[PDB]
Amino acid sequence: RDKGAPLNDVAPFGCSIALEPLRAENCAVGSIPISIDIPDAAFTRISET
Amino acid sequence: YEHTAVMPNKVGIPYKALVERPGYAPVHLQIQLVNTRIIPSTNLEYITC
Amino acid sequence: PTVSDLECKITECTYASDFGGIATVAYKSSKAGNCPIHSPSGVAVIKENDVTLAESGSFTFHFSTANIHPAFKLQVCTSAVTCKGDCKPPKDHIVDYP
Repeated sequence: RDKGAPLNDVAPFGCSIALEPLRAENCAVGSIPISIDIPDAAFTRISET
Repeated sequence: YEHTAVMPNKVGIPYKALVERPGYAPVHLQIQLVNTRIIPSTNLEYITC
Repeated sequence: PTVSDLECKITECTYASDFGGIATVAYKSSKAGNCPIHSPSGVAVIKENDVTLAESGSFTFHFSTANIHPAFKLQVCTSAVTCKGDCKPPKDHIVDYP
């Protein structure tokens, strides 16, 4: 009510926050580059599609 | 085959990614970067209130 | 049969020294009956020693060639045909000699 910067409304990305050690929940970027090594068995076969 | 997928780390979006392959059939994923997690080591220095 | 107007084609798989290669085959012939099969010369072990043939039917067979992607010929008791497939093999290959 004599607030500085309310980071759950002004932390870049799209973040809103709870009580946190230093975490910014709910950010709308912060991109996690995921790379998967998928075994060929887990697929659907190309002749069964 | 080995399905890379980077998307914005955005909590509430099911981005429904695709393994492009011709050995086997392309198979759907959802690489949904749900909830921004950050969480480093911390130290409580002082409560204010 | 004279296995004429035949086709062996794409159906893909995962390829293994044993009998991992597969290829569906539109076996088409001018007679119907039994058919011993193997690639024109020794380059493959065919799981199915002999394959039945209808005239314009299709029967997938099993084989192993050596080729990871099996574009290996199959000499179907008069008439060779490429029994194509694009097959990515296992990641590991420590078990005894091919």
